[PDB]
Amino acid sequence: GSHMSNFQHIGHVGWDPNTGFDLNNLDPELKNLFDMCGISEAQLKDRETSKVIYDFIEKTGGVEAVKNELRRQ
Amino acid sequence: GTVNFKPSRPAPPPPTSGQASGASRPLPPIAQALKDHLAAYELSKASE
Repeated sequence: GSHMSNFQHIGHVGWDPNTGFDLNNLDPELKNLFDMCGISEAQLKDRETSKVIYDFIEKTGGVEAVKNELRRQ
Repeated sequence: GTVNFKPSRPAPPPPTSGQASGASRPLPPIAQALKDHLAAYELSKASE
């Protein structure tokens, strides 16, 4: 049906705890940040490794917060 | 035309005043912090 409103401290993101970043719904700002960190598709689809990567994003403030600080370059 | 007071007209922004990024500079420190945060995981795979 509808999506849950709880992502108000996060952002738009194709990530899930079961299979990781869905590269078909994954945002371009996300792929950007991950390539400069040296992350591969194998790691983005690792539900274990992608969780660690995502835990940092929802921490700072979500996809929007990482973008604000990415835009410094 | 000729005016005595209060022209009351809008204006565009000043030419070239909007500077932009372009130089081939290294990664932002938010990305550097994500590298260090993911390293805390990678190191833990080889540690208690």
